[PDB]
Amino acid sequence: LNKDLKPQTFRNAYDIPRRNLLDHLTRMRSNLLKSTRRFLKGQDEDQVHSVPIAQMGNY
Amino acid sequence: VDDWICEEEITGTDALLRRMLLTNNAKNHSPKQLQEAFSAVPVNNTQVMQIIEHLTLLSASELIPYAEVLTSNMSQLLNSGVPRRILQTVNKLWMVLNTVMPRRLWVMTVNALQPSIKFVRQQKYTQNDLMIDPLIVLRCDQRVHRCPPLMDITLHMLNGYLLASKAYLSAHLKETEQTREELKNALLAAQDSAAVQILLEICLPTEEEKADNLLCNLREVQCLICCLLHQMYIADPNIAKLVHFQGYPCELLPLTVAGIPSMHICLDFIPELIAQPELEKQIFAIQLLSHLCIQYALPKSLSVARLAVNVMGTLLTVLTQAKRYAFFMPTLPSLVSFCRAFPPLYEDIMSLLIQIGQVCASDVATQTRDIDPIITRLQQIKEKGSMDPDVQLCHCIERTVIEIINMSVS
Amino acid sequence: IFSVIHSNDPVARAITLRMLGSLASIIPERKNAHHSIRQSLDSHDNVEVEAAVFAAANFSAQSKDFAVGICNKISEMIQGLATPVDLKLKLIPILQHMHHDAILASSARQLLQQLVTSYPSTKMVIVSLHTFTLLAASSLVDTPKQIQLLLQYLKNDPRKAVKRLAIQDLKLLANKTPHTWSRENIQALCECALQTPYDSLKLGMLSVLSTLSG
Amino acid sequence: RLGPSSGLLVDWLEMLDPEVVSSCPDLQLRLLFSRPSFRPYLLTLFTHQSSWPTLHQCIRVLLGEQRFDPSASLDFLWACIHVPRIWQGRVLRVQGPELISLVELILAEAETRSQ
Amino acid sequence: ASLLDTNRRHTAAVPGPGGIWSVFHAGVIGRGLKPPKFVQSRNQQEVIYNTQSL
Amino acid sequence: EVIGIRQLSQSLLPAIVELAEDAKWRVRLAIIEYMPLLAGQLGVEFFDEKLNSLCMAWLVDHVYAIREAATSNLKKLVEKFGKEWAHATIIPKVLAMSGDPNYLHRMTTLFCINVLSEVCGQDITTKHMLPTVLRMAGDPVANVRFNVAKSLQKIGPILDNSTLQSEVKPILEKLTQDQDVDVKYFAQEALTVLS
Repeated sequence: LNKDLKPQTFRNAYDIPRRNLLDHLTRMRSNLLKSTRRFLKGQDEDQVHSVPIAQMGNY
Repeated sequence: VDDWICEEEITGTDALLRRMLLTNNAKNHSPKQLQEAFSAVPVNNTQVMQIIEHLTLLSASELIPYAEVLTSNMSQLLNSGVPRRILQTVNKLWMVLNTVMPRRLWVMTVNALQPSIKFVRQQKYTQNDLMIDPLIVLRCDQRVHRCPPLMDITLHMLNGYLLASKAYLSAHLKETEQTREELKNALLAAQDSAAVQILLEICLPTEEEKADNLLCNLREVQCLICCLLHQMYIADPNIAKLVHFQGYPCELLPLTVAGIPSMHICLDFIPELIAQPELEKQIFAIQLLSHLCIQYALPKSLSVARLAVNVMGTLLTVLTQAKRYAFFMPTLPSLVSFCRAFPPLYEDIMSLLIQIGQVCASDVATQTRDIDPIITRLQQIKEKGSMDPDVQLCHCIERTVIEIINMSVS
Repeated sequence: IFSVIHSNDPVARAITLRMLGSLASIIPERKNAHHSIRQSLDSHDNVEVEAAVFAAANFSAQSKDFAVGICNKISEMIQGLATPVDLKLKLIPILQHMHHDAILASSARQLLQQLVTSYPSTKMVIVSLHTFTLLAASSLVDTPKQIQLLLQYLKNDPRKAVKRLAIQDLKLLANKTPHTWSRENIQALCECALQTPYDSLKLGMLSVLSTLSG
Repeated sequence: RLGPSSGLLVDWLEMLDPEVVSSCPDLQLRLLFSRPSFRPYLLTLFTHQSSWPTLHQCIRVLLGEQRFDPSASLDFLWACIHVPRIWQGRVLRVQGPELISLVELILAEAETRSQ
Repeated sequence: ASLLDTNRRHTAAVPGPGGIWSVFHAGVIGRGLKPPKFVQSRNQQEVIYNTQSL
Repeated sequence: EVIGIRQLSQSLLPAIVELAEDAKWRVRLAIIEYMPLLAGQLGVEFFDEKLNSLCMAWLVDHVYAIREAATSNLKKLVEKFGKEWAHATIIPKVLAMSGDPNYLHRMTTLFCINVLSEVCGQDITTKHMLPTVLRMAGDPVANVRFNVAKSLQKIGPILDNSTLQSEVKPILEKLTQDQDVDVKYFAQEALTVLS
């Protein structure tokens, strides 16, 4: 494992564990179709809300 | 093509039987009559058959009005004691209707095979809903998983709706355009792999079934699912690769290896799967390779087996004690299969087994034990609890060596 | 075309078998195709088995060597208890192409007789009697006793469907080989027309007799 | 004798009894296995139409008393093994007395054939 | 049947915001619920006399 | 009131439907608060075609205020469109939430039943809603259990009086000896209110 291989679970189906396959499938489906007048980002809760602690509260 | 090729001629028996049985012009068998037959509380399957058997002579075009009758009323066919003739004929008529109007038929069939527990919420799925979420078809009544005709219906619908979802996703992306293509590809791969995993779980016995193993509805369902998975792996081998990188329970490994001819391609990505850092992926790769080697004994299989044994020997000196236990308990019976398939591996496998046994004996000597297999040292064949991991692994090494010897001497 | 028979996909194999059956007229006595049909006949994929049956029908129509090489295998699949009734129905019309040799035709006749006596279902007896009629028409040596057999089934068998098939087959034989009809055959047909109560059957036998009278 | 009309009665039996052996099992067991030209058709129907518990029950009562034709029973067993639904897309558990009755059936068939 | 049961649980109670259903939770903490880890205790008299023998 | 509702449906209805899925929940709260008006000025057919699913989509919202507002909105919707419409469109999608693994949604059905018993009448409350309320007494979450006690207290007046002692009373007696102190308290409060 490496530090730079941040799992793009929305962009790569190999990063999805078997136990998380169905709910994450639902999540990426919603992220794709429900993007009408919304935002088409990568995986929520990873690319965002995993900020470095130094930048966590840089108001 | 399976929906088209079934319309091809074989020997003209259907035409002859239609000409010589349907010309009696006793057209009393209306869909209403079939509905009344299905709705009889002391239901008579014999009378039900006397109608639907006559419907096998009908053309697809003239079978249209009966579709809502033999689809809506076929939740009843999941009940116990229903003859297999009735289900087979319903499957046949379903295929003859699938030839002519698959889309409406699939929608009615999904809406008909609902579990119907809280059926006041009769969830009436539309074509759009099923094209968005093809896994709806697998949320049917649990009895469909042991009804091979209705399971065959469900598998046809699942394949069709996965393809329809591919098309719908591409269309939706094009519409909403005025990357996203990578997101679509990942979504479709995840969808297909999820379908494969759900089908594989259907192939597993239930706890009730756990409480012949060849002559049962479960075997028929496993064969049907294996046929479908064969088709999907042929259509896209990347789906097979993704499914095996996800893994599935190892109890299905002999089943899938025997029942799916597409699995010879699994030898291509097994060296990649072995290289993964996850221990579970390597364990699955070892077990999959063992079953494949049992099935396809080929020089490429032998080379991959040699790579597997080398990897086992390598990480015997990389894994800690807990990791050693976790890796070698499931993968040690797999070494029996490599010995069965490839006698040239006898030297390497026995040398590896000696190394593992010596390491585990050292680990046993490290701490006080409730059993202390070091001092036993001379046990006979101890044929069959919450024991230490190290003594358990020692016993496992002994047992796999015994299995290797017995195979090579009987 | 033939390279696709080696595919692991049974659907591709089925399409290849159907193409080979469609191309049977320009490639009879092609040994690799014959072996492909024989290997796909005992396949475990129903679509492949159906395509193999269709191709076997075509190649038995075309080439004599395939017919003599396949007649035993077709017989063992038909009489085999593991075969379903539907596949048995699909397999019987292969026997109508066993007219290439007198001994082959006689063996097929014996097999069809065994089938009608041992599988007396309406569908099975109908397909078997039609196949026997076509085989007799093609071989034109068993045609008198085929007519006698059809008249026996017309007179004795009470099923209206079996009688209707017997009428259709006798009309086919009257159209094909009217000269082979004996006086006794026409007498039996006339008696059957006289003593039947049903009007549709009577109309059928009179259609046969009006064909004969011309 | 039911010479020509046997086919009509067999058709009616197929139309009436769906699972072949569901009502009055003794009579249908006598039909399938006993000292009948239409027997192989009914055996095929039973093999490819009856539910698996019914087939298992028939297997158990075939293998426990000379009451069954050895040839028909052995053919039925061999067919049940090689059912196409079991091998689509491509070995039986028996007990002591069951195996004893099976080898007894094989020996009985051999003795009837002799040489 | 973890994925089979999970697919059963994905039956949408309501049709969804726009005909498309998303799962309620953002994820699962750890490997789901922990096992109860039921304890067991033997007879106290037999414990006393095993201690006595030792 | 100025332009009527024909112009509202023509112009502003697609825009507000888009705002029923807004990121900020106060926008969705405003839309909920303005649903009774639209309902009262629109027919059953049009509302079912466009807005009924929107009313159901909010019951599973993350924000509790949205779920509460949607629950309270169901009362007005049933008041407007009658209880047959509720039995055909409202009730099945509410009952499905009772089987949900999240206890928030089970509590949401208890709140929905609280506001629905008043307007659905004696028969519907007795035969459709009550059996679902009673089977939740065996829930593992104490919150759902004492909310069941609260609901049985609240839907007591609008139930028929025959099923009180036979059906409601044994469940409350089982709940008043429960292990959780809050379940005991609310069960005994219900027992007093039942008299």
